[PDB]
Amino acid sequence: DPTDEDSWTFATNTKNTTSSFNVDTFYQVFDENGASGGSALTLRTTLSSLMCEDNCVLTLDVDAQSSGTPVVTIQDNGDSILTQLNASSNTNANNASAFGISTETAKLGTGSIPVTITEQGPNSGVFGTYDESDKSVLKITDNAKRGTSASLDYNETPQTILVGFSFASIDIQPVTDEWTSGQEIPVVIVDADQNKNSRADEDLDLNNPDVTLIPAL
Amino acid sequence: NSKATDDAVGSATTQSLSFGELGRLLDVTFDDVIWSTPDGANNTATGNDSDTCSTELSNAGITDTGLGATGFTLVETGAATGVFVGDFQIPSFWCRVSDTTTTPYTYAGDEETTTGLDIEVNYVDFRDASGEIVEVGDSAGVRAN
Amino acid sequence: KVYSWTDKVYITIVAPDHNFDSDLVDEIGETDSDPIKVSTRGFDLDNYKLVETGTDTGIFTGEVILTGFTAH
Amino acid sequence: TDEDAPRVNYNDLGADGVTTPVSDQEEAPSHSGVVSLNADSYKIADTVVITVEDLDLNVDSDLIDIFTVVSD
Repeated sequence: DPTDEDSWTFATNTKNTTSSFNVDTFYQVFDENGASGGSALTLRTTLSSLMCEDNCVLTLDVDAQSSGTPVVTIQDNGDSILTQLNASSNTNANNASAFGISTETAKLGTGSIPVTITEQGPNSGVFGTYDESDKSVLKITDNAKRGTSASLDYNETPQTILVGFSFASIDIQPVTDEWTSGQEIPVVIVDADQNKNSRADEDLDLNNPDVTLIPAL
Repeated sequence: NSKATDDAVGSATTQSLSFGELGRLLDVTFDDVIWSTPDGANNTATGNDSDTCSTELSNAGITDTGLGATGFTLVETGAATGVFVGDFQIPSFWCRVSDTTTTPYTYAGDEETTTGLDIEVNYVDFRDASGEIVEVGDSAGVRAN
Repeated sequence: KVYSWTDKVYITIVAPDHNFDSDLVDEIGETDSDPIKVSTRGFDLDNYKLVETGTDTGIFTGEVILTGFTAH
Repeated sequence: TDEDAPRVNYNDLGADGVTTPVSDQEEAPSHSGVVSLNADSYKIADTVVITVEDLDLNVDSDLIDIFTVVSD
């Protein structure tokens, strides 16, 4: 669409081994405002006839090294309607195969990880998984292991999503030779592990359980 | 615990061949003995006292029971750099392997300090400059003050 | 050459042939195959341990504390 | 000062995967105050000016600090 914001939805689970299942592509299953915007209609067997040369297909591998702990999971945002179809207490939000779309369960049900992209501008050709609140569809799991990775593939060129930790450095910086009474001096912490969003500025708030560490005196 | 390539960098899938074990690429040893966690069916030895080596380590607060428990991985620095890096931290205590000829390994009954023992890493090149299998290594010493 | 009771002894064994690993501090005396024993008339310590000064030096050292007798 | 200097502690997850805190400290000394009078001799109805150089009396960096005389 040259006038609108284009929305696409993908079934990307490359380890769903059910005989009936196939990686597939769908058009306008959602709006740019995260509304319904119509049904999901197969495009997998027609992409050859629509001038697709290895460039219309998204695949994802949540656990690349098969270590048992999945690195990447999926979550709802402002440009999609994702639902946890297995709501059993026995599973948690780290199970990417427990999410699906409720209205379209034949091909986008439990398992078959649905991934949604939205056009950044009516006629740009640049798509993303982030929404306007900077909440991505793809999130790293809380129990993910250092060194392990996932693999996201578009245009038959895969990219690794590597999990790693960063050494921190804290240093009090006195303005002059002595710290005397009634003088503010800066305290600076450098830890990449607290930068959990590259598109947002983050505070170490006590009240947020998802800030793992806070400096204390 | 059911494979000869336990607590080593490689693959659970494996075979026994002339040059050695096919699923082994790298491992770490203290005093020329595989650094492995006391788990499986052959970890029931208590040593001098009535405490098994596995619970003996746990009372000392050690979670780095072997190479597999530190989360050690080899990661390529770039997409096509050809250089792989891993890291981990030296523990205060470790549990020696009594017999390596059984699967699972048989572990000793008493923990030992790592101080005064050499540390080694062994890499097995499936293809050297001629396309033949060779093993190469490096060594270093653990010290105390 | 002569000691006193409750005095501290240092032992230096210079045995280069027991430098098994060049990057490990080697231990002698703790095994049935390679025992050591420090003894006085009446009492002894068996399977005592001596350790290498540095990793490839080949010198082994230890120390024992004499204690005397409780009835004096 | 020294071992009692205020220190901030930050628990940390390292790149080797082990949890190792990082910390910094800065000493908070006290200062010897001096008080002075601008002149050595005054005359009747002369302005007399008193100054106190004590850094420890600054309790706020944003506001001017004031001390007043007691009438009770």
